[PDB]
Amino acid sequence: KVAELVHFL
Amino acid sequence: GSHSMRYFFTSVSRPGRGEPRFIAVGYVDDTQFVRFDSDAASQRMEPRAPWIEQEGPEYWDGETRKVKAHSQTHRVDLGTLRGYYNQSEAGSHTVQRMYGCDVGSDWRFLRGYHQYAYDGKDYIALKEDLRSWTAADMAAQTTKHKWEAAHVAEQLRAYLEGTCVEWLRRYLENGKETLQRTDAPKTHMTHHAVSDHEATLRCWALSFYPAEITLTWQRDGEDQTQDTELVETRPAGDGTFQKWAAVVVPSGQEQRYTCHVQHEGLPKPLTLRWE
Amino acid sequence: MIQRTPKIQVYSRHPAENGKSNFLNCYVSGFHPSDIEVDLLKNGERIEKVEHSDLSFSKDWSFYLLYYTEFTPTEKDEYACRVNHVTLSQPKIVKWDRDM
Repeated sequence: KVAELVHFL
Repeated sequence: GSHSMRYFFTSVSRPGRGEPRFIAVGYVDDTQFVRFDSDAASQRMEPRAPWIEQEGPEYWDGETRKVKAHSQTHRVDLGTLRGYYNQSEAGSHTVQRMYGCDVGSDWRFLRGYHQYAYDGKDYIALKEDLRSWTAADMAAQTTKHKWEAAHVAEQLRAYLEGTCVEWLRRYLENGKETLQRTDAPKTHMTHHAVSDHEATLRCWALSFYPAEITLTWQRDGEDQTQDTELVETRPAGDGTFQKWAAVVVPSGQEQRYTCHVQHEGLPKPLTLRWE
Repeated sequence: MIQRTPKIQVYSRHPAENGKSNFLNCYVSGFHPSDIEVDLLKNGERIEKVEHSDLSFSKDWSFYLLYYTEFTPTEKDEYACRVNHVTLSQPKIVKWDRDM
């Protein structure tokens, strides 16, 4: 399963 | 033995020709199980292994929604990096992301990963402790400070130890027939004359799983590393792997040479000779 | 910007036996950037029904792809892999040999 998280560089 | 789950993401900008290309691939050890392609019609995470095909709509919709969010973050990320490096809009650039977890023979957490590349060079990477970052360059320092202040690493440690290990274990269980198998190599040797006084002896290892293997040549038990031509382990296309190792032997000295095969599928390593 | 030359391996899935069905493979690896052209040839002519694996990469970030097609090898027929990339001045032609 892929991650949920979501963050930007 | 040890096991691993890995997700690989590639985003490539396309100036003057629409949205960037985005490919997601997921692996369990050396077996791929999922894919997402922004250029394919489906617009969904798709099965690439038979043991995940019957997971169901709740699994499938969820993986599609999450992978769609990954595409949008990277779509924005490309704009951010071009800015960070003071680059033109007409150039095609590459962002790569890899994440996953390693478990031991005991099936519990051993190692975590989450790293980025920009145009093939290391950008940022989560350190082994899963609390600190490694920013390879001056431009990467902004991202490093942005994530340190937002405590991003804490949220990343939670996924890599929990969900990643939990789901790796569930795929290992469901795909037991193929993932927990050990296909030992099928071996053979070939002999071809280079000249009138020399010949190549090639040692083959075929149809093996997992990919990890050691193929070596010895003359009277003494190391021949510098004189062995060794090919990169290659996929057969049926889920198994191949490798060969070859030495140039002075004709009439075939009996001095032995090929050694080391693989998880062999309880005792094989010693092969041309005779 | 980073530019890495693809390594090329042309081989069959099963050891080659004339008149018996097989798969002809072209494994491209260690390349950067990701845009690459890979053709499978039969007596110097392009094979139309050619599939490829989903783009993936190693620990060093370099890309790898497997291009494949169903084939029945013969004694007479010549097979090869034609590759084009930014690192290549001209298209690289690698001939298929049953023992490589």
